[PDB]
Amino acid sequence: DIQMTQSPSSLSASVGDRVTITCRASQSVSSAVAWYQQKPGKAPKLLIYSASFLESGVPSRFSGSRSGTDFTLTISSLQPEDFATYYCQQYYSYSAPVTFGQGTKVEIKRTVAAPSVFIFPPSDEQLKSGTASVVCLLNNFYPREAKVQWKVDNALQSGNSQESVTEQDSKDSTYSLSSTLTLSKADYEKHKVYACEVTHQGLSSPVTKSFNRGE
Amino acid sequence: DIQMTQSPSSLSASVGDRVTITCRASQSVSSAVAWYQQKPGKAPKLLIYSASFLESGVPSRFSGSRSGTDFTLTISSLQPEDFATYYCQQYYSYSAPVTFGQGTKVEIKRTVAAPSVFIFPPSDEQLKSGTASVVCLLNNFYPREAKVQWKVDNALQSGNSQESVTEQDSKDSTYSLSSTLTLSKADYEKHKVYACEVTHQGLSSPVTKSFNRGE
Amino acid sequence: SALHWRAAGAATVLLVIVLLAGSYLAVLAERGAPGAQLITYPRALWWSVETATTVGYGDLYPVTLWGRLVAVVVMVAGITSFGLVTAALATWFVGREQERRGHFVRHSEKAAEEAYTRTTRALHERFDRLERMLDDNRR
Amino acid sequence: SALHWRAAGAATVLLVIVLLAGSYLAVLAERGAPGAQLITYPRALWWSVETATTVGYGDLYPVTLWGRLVAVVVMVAGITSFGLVTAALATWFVGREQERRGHFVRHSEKAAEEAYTRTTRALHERFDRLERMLDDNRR
Amino acid sequence: SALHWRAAGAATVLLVIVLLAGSYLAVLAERGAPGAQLITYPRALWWSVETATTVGYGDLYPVTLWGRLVAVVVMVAGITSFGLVTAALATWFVGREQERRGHFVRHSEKAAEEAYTRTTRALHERFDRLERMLDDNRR
Amino acid sequence: SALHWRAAGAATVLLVIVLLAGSYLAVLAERGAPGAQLITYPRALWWSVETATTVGYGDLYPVTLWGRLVAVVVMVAGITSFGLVTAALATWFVGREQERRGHFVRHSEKAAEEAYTRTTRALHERFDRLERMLDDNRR
Amino acid sequence: EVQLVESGGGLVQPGGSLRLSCAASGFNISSYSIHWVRQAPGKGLEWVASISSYYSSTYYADSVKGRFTISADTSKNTAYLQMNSLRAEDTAVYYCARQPSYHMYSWWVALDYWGQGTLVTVSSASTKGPSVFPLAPSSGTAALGCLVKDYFPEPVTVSWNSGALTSGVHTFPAVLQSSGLYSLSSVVTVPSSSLGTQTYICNVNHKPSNTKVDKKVEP
Amino acid sequence: EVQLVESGGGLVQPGGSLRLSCAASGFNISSYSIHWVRQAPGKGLEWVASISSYYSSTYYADSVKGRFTISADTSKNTAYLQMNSLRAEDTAVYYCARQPSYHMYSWWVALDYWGQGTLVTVSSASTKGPSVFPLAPSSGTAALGCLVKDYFPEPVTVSWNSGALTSGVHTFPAVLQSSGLYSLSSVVTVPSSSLGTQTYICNVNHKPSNTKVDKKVEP
Repeated sequence: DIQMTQSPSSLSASVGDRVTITCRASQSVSSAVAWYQQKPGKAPKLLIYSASFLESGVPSRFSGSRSGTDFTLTISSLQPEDFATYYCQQYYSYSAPVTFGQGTKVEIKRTVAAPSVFIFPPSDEQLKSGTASVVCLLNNFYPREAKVQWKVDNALQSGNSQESVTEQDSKDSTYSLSSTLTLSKADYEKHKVYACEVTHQGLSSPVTKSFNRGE
Repeated sequence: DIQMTQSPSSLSASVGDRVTITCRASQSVSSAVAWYQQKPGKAPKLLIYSASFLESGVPSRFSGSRSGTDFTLTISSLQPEDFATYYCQQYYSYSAPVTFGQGTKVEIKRTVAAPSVFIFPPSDEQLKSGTASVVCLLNNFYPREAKVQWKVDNALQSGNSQESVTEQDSKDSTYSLSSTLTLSKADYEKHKVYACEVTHQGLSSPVTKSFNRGE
Repeated sequence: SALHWRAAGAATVLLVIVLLAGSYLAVLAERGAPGAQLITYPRALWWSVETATTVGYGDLYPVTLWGRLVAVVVMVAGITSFGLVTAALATWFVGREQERRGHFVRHSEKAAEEAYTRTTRALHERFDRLERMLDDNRR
Repeated sequence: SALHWRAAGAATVLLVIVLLAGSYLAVLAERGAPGAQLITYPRALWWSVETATTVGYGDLYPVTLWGRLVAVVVMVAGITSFGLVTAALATWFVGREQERRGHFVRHSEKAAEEAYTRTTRALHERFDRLERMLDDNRR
Repeated sequence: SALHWRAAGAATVLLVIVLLAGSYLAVLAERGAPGAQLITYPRALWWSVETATTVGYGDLYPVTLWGRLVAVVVMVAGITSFGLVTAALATWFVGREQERRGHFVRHSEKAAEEAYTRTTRALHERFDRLERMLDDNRR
Repeated sequence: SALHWRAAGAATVLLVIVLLAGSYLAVLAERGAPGAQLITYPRALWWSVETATTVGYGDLYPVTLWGRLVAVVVMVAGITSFGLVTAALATWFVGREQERRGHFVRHSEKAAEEAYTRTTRALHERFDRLERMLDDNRR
Repeated sequence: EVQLVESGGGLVQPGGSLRLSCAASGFNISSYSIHWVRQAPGKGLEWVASISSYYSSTYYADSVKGRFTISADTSKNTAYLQMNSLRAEDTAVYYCARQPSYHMYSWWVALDYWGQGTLVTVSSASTKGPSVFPLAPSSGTAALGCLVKDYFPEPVTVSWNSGALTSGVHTFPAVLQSSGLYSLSSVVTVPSSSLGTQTYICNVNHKPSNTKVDKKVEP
Repeated sequence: EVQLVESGGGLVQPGGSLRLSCAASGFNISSYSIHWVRQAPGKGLEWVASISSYYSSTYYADSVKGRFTISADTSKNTAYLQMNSLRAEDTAVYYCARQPSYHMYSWWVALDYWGQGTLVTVSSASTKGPSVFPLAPSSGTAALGCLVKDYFPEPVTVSWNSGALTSGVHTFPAVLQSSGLYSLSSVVTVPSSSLGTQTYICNVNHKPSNTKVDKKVEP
């Protein structure tokens, strides 16, 4: 059996840049490696086979070089969309033969952006069910690094909010967080000031939104 | 099966000279050739075993160089005792290697020479048997290239004479012939002038020993 | 429950029935016949015995036309009941050898399986080697 | 008709014939003989039966020299007619050993063929692979 | 192991016992019965024999109810004693088939083994030689 | 040769001898005995027959102590002579199946020989390739 | 036109067993070999088995052995994975892909044609429907959306107006709630000038429980 | 001390059959391969059988197939070549050299140690001693000799004055007469002045004939 060690764990860089990932075979692998590109959602895409040549119909900015046991995939002048999750594969062994490397995720980096904050009032129906829910939103923002505090009547809330960032876009190259509150109906009418607290490495002053309940 | 073509048929040369014998295979042999030296009377002696390396205990003047399919054994400076027949062998096939070559026989060159001619009339006792036989003799000459005709009463004798030359001499370095007639007593007495004709690359005029029957 | 006692007990039951029938038919059929003492069932009971085992002591037997048809049927029934128990003794003695010969199949079979599968283990081995000799000597 | 009834019915027909012959021969051959009551065919009919099935009740039988030669021939004919039918039942008993022995060569031969064959394959794969490690790497 | 004499002699001993029993039981059980001459053991000794071998000469035999149960048991005992010895003789007949079956498999298994093995070898030789065209040429 | 007539004829010869002995011993031993008519050899000749084939018609038989020992010996001799012959018909019918079953080895073995020897022809063919694969691609 | 169609995925009680099928379409599986490569939920890539039906051979990674049983049928043209004794960690997106047998220069392009994978999701936790509440927009740039909340198991698809609104749309990745069900909002930015003109509706579809929904979106 | 001993060679009527032996000493045949290489009378070198008693295997030249059968007995230590259906053209010196099997490097040496080979003369000729006739010399440089004539089978030795004369002697290579018998002449050059003084006598010895002879050369 042959294992795989792949560096870098996670890579960050902008367009035009030149990206180089390495993979070292825990054992002799006679130029039997392949290069995969997996855009979140779809399945892998063959880029490099034999470790040398490239699958017919692949960007020219792609290539690999064999270092005896060390294999490296290089992206000359990194384009905008080439962002994905890259997979290192050895196919020699006869433990037939595919063994993938932990992987390297190349996320396209750019300048900060305007974290268009918003907030949605718990739906009518929801209450009739017996559980209302507030939900903030930090539309199109950079970088993922961010946090949101919730305040039910200017009183910080803890342990009932759940975030979820979209994965980096193909164009905007910006992330979008997503926060939401949860309280039994009876506890949504126990206050009157629901304000979403926002912080960011791209804001002079933390933007704060909210809404008047039933107004 | 792999055949072996070994040039040259036979080669004359003095000592100190640089001798090179070739041997082209009928197909890929893969540097799995061998070279043999055989002195009149002994079983081949191995010299080179790979076309490259040479059997432990061989004169340094022996080399083998592979030209892919062409092979060539070479004697640096021919010594005085390196006279024999050299066989070229291939051992690659998978029809038990062994496929020797017609072999080349290297002999010693030396100043020209005429042949001392002699003729012996049929032995008395022989005739009591029933078949008398004459016998010429070209002694110590050079080169082997020679020819002796016969003549009973100046009439050319055809197909009834057996030649034989001696293996080049140790010191004289000359060849010795030996022709011979044969005729039922009756016939040996049917004439009276048994002559032995001789021609040679070293004779102004063809030496012609002979005799008359009974005297 | 079993299938060798149902097929064996059947011929055994069918045996008794006929051993009870001949002694039930050849009795009332032997009333008013010349030399017909076989008018009793218990005496005819022993009658069907000497008839089956074909002993024929000759002291109790039929003399009628219908009482004899039943007699011959008891004669053959006996031969059939013991001729089967005999051929069954052979299949049982010859079948036991198939078990010891079947075990002989275990020693001759499972030995060939493990061997032909010990060579396979090898076949690869040597291949593996050669693979290395290249990939380890060339690239 | 079905042959197993043609070879079985035959020995059954040949049986009757001799069970009708001895009762046809040992009758007229028992006229004027000391202690020869067996002078009737229907009475000798039962005679040849007890002779074949070797029961010998001892109430009807010959006393002549020629009437006894026909009797012994009826004795042996019986043993023959039943010794064959008994060894024929063995054909269906030891014949189920054949199906037990033949249903064995299968499973044992099957277990092998796989092992072997799965090995020839083990080679091809192994062969191409190595072969792929060559020419391709170099060219 | 003289087991073939211990299983053969057993049926032989069990035979005698019953050939001595019926001549021991059908004697005292034949005293005071109509037509009961079989009041002697030595005479009944022959009685149990004709009973076992099912000959039934018809001069010495029982007429009682208890003296007959002992007779029928001697009749069956005989058939059993000889029906087994017969199937035991088949063990020495169809048993020689075992030795012919276990011997034909010899020549047939020999012809194969060679083939097979002579191939395994055809590989080794082949492997090494390849192996030689390797390492040795490049080194 | 096949000693099947020597072992078969032996039991047949040993049969006749005892079938000639009983009619030789039970005759002179039946002189001066109550109800001893078996004083004649020709009449005792048939006597040993009904004894062997266990028929016991019941018209000619011994009454002495020494004349019965010879008779019981003729009884057992008969069963032994026919218990062996019948078992000879089985070995002959079951042994003939070993011939038609021994021919099944022909199609089963010779088919595996040519096959394991066609794969050898291949095995090389393969290697040969590889050899060419290098020697032709490299040197 | 070559392609693959993984099928059979679904929900299994931890311990239970499944059977995935990888119908081939462009090539003859026979002279090919199929791969069963899986991918933990959100984790990386892992291979599970392989089976060169050409050389009657099969292969398994160690992470699985006395459990899975790859096997193909060339009568039809499909490779199957018989996943037995499923373990909680076995949930994922089982893809299946190609690679040529050991033959003429073809075995070098790795898994040249991957499939689309199914999603075996083992769990003792059972299926339930969600709920589709609206996210009333307010104030040429405004955000609105739905909230597929309280459902199980993944996944759920959500499109707007059957495909009208597709530009500038952010459907967020479900995040497992502390109840045992998933949930997620699907937001979108639209020009205020069309909050009374154009109509906005999010189409929801949680197939795992046959729950189709179409919720209109008005302020 | 490794060496090889070929034996068995001899005479055989065309058609008949022979069996040569190649006693090996110094090395275990078991792990080696024996080679039978023959050399026509006065021609070149030709290989014939072969045999690796290790990998259980044999090999033959084309020039022989239905005829020769090679084999070896590792119990003793020998390889036996079994000639059969001998043809008149099979006459020659049969050597029996060796070579390393297919193991380590060893195999790259050609034929390691050769033997001294035997002689197998296939011929309908019948054994006979030669007849010796004097070669009366005539006219310090004279020539005289013997004529070992009409003998079979090869080979014979000719010496002069049991050893005395050994300088200036020519014992020629026997040429085979069309009768089936070989025949040779041994001449020698001597000083005239020694034709009345010194005695000249050739010593002819035919081993296969078991006959030896000496004859005086008197003018």
